[PDB]
Amino acid sequence: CDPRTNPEFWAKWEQFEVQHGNEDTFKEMLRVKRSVQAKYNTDVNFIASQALARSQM
Amino acid sequence: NKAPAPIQISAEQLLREAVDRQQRFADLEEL
Amino acid sequence: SPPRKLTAEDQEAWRIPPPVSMWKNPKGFTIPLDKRLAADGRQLQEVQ
Amino acid sequence: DVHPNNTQLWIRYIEAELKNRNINHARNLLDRAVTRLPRVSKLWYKYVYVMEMLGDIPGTRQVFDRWMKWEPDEDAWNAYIKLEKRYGEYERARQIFA
Amino acid sequence: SLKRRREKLAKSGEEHGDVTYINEKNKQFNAKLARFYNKYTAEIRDSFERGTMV
Amino acid sequence: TKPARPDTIDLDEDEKEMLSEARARLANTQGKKAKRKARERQQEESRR
Amino acid sequence: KRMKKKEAHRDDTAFRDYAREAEKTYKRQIRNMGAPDLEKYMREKLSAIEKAAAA
Amino acid sequence: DMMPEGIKQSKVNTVLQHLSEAWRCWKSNIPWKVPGLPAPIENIILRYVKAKADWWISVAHYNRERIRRGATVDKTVAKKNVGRLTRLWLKAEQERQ
Amino acid sequence: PEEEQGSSRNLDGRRLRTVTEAKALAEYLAIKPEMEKREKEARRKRWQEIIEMTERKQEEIRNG
Amino acid sequence: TTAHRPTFDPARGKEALRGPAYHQRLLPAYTTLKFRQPGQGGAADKSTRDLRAELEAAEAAHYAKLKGAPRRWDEDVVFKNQARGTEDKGKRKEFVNDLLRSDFHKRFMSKYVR
Amino acid sequence: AALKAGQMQKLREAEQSSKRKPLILPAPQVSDSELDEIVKMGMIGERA
Amino acid sequence: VKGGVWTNIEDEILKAAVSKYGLNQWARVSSLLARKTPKQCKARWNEWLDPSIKKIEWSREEDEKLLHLAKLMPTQWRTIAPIVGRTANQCLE
RNA sequence: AGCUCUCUUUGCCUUUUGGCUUAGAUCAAGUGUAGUA
Repeated sequence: CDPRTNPEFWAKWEQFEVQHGNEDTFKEMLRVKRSVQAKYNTDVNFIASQALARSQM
Repeated sequence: NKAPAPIQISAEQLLREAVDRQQRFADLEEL
Repeated sequence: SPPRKLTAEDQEAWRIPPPVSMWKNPKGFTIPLDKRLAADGRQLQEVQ
Repeated sequence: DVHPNNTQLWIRYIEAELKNRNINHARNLLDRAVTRLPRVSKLWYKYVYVMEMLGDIPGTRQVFDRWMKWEPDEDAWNAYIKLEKRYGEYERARQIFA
Repeated sequence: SLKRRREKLAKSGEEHGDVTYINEKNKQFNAKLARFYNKYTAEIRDSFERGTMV
Repeated sequence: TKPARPDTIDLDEDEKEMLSEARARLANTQGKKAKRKARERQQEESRR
Repeated sequence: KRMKKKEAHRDDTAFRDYAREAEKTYKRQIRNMGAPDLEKYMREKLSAIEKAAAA
Repeated sequence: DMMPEGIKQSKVNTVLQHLSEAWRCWKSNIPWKVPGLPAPIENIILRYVKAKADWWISVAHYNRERIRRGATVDKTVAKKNVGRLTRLWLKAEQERQ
Repeated sequence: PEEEQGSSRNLDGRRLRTVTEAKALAEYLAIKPEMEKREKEARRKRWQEIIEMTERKQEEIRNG
Repeated sequence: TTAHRPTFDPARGKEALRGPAYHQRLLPAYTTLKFRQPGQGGAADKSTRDLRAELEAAEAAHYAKLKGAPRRWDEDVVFKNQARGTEDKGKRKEFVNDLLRSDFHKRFMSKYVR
Repeated sequence: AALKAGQMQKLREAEQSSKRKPLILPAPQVSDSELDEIVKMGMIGERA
Repeated sequence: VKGGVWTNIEDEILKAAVSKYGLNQWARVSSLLARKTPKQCKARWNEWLDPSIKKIEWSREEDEKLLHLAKLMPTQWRTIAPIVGRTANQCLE
């Protein structure tokens, strides 16, 4: 999943973590979010992100 | 002005610039 | 004898890759650095 | 002389003499081509097509008869049968199925 | 066939994306390299497109 | 091991010169004899 | 028949060998040649009857 | 002789360029594995790179004996031989590591 | 001037060709549904122009 | 450049020149053929089964011949007995089809690269 | 630009069917025998 | 002057030079760059510009491996670096 | 269910790297000022 294209899934994961999780699992989820967001920094994925960002407005 | 440039060159810009700057017969005897 | 009945699977099975040398370039070509680092097995070697 | 069994060269020389209406020359070439290379289907196809486009249906039949003498693949017999079904001699096509 | 030749020349004359060649033979060779080798060097391709790990 | 410093607004004469040389040597493909034979072909056509 | 024919045409666009391309090219050329003038053929056949019964 | 009949043999000097690069990868102890090169062609290349390598190593052995004895006086032979044994030592030392 | 040097990069690490393509594609995603409308009503009005021409010819043949 | 080139069409043999002889090329040498004298073998063919019998008898003879059937001064020393099984090399001299891993290469490169 | 990106996203989707690291699910702390135990204990309770 | 820090101009010219000449001719590549030697160009490619180099922030798994190996092989950093998955200076720093 | 033209996709590669050895060998470099007018 892409954080800047699919934010609702990350919101649901944070909701699951605040109902069931700790500070260590929360830090793990931040680490995975940062790593995945860094992974999807390609040119085509940036193009798709900006396309959907200006499409929803 | 040693502030960082708004545009930074890439090697593909180098390659693009390298690419960018790269009878009538009168008689039978001439034929 | 009558010619062998080939398939497209066989034609694909006998495709010879274009060779990208790590040393030679007699036409002075500019090769993408993806393809230059395609046959370098050293990065894909195992360490353990 | 340098490349005797090259099909591309043979077709180029035949077509180069067909574009200039040298029909007798090109038919000599096609006989020499299918004599040199009897198991190349493209040369036989080109000879039967050239003979059919010139209107000589008996010529197309004699070229097909020589090819069938050479015992070709299934597509050649099928092409011969479709020829005789195009022109309506159904008993001849029956003999070709035999 | 002549129309096919001219259309192929015009289609390959149009450029799309980055320039990684220096003449037309190099462009044809690089496109042939792409056609064969994209299915093996996707990770290095995105390593260049990303600025980091494969 | 450090990331590259970004480019200034105004580049040095060293930098602009090395860009000019980079374009020149990147565009190059031929040795002496091939260049001379191409120039001879052009010259011979002019003379003819 | 038409849909099976066009699936065959779709599946036979990758190169296999020159025999199959010879087959495809011949069938395409014969199809593009058009339906034959069978009346001209019957006239020529009748002339061949009269000539062959004259020799 | 090992290509099938009917395969389009337009690009076959490419295999000779692959053999050249395979030999260079043998000398420099770089592993050679072309992605997408068929197993038959790869087998031919590996076989003849082994044969060339054995000829190279035998010639190195012979010239090293002759350099030890003083039987040769040419500088080129000594230079070639030190280059060959430098490569051979580094191959052995990479193997040792 | 950014057309000629569009393969260079920004400070963040984005190509100028990439951001130009992103803006153009965002504009296309904004404008594409209304274009497919106006072409469907365009071909629809062309179809009624045809049906009006043919009702004109049939009434011309029926009234003489 | 393409001055430096491979060979794809190697040179083909020619018939000799049918010309007058003036040039001298091969000086005569060993102009007399030797033949196998009686006792030098070769000029005697017996049969096939006799040859097979003689061959199998020679093989059986070689296999029969191979088979043969017709205060202690060293007590502060830190390490003791570090050379058991080192002298056992030489059980059977073995050929390895790798000139980079054969024992000849190891002997050669340990002798020379010091 | 839209059509070129359509080709690019088709190639990206072709990549998308192969980069899938498979979901290595952890072993559950309870096995199906104890699930059936819970089922029949709940059945006993609801029948009572 | 034949020294300094690597600028963006030099890194891009180095990558285009490597694209033309390859990874086994560093003297041609260094001829392109005015302030850098063949050894410095080679070190810049091997330590920074190689596309197998991970420039993202570290994970906890790589931290565990790095500390475990640095305890196994003390100050043998060029040995640890292929096993961990980064360069030697990255693991050291 | 045709034939022309147009577009897309598939096929095609069509100007599409022509040997060797000790990677064949080797490779630092002019000068850049300017109290006062």
